[PDB]
Amino acid sequence: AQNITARIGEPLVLKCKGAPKKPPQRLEWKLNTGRTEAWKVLSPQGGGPWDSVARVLPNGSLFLPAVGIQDEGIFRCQAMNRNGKETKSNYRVRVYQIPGKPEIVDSASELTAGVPNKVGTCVSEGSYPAGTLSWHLDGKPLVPNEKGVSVKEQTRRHPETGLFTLQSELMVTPARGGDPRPTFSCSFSPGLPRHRALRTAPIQPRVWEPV
Amino acid sequence: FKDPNAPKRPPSAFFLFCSEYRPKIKGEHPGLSIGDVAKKLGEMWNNTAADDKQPYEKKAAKLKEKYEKDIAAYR
Repeated sequence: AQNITARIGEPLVLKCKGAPKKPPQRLEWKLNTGRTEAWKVLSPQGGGPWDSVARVLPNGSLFLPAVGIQDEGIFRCQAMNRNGKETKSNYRVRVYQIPGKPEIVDSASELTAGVPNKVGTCVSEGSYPAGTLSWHLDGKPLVPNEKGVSVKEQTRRHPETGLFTLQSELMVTPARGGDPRPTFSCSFSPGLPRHRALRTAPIQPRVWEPV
Repeated sequence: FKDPNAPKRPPSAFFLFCSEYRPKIKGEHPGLSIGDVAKKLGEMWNNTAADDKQPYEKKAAKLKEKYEKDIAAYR
């Protein structure tokens, strides 16, 4: 159907007269939500004298699953059922079902401030495309304009399990102050509706004693 | 079904919808019905857990039939 990775086969273009629901689509009830070429009563169902392609039906059991680009959307709805109007849709889905279990990657914690940062680990997925970062490590407020705190991008990346995205708090003014307490804020969404994710740490340049 | 180097009318049985529920004329079992293969077309997904256990639809006949795949297989 229209926003799900699921079922199958009823013909629309939006809210004008002659528009049943579940994608796709196969004749003239025109354009721009869905997967096949044409835009109305749909089956590659298969069986009978067109078991090559289909079984098309008048009682209304005629079958193909899901969504796309070009089939039941934005039309001035004179594409003969009868009627009649300028109406609109567009829909493309991604996967979600019964959820579960945790997802783990990206964890490394302590290098306080001042140098290239190394691994900074906070999580999500889901955008077009994912996101950004900042320069942190771990704690209370930072110190300004010292020797450069730096990028996230040696952290243990994985884009679409839901387990690394942005951490945006601004040590654009970098630090040599002391304890593990410059910048820290990262905390965002889990992974996936069959098994989800969980969250991790800021991004790490070392402080030292060559005393 | 044919023409001198030129299409078949491609062979496939579609009558046998039930592929793992019907077929037990094989082992312990001298009897399962000829009707059990054609009018019960929901079979394989009704062996799973509670996630997506519904469908089974498409098939492939012979007689003229497959004008979309392999009538080219002699054309």
